[PDB]
Amino acid sequence: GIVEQCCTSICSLYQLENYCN
Amino acid sequence: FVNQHLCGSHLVEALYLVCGERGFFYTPKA
Repeated sequence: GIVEQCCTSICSLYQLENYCN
Repeated sequence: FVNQHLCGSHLVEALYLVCGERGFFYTPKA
């Protein structure tokens, strides 16, 4: 999930946008 | 502000700034 991709590991704009509506 | 470890309120803040008027969904348990 998002915590695994952005918190535990380094985040990226590509991944963050996957969570926008 | 996006390319680092973002947790808790710090992650929520990033989603807020990036998504803008589109909004977003935050799911810690996924």
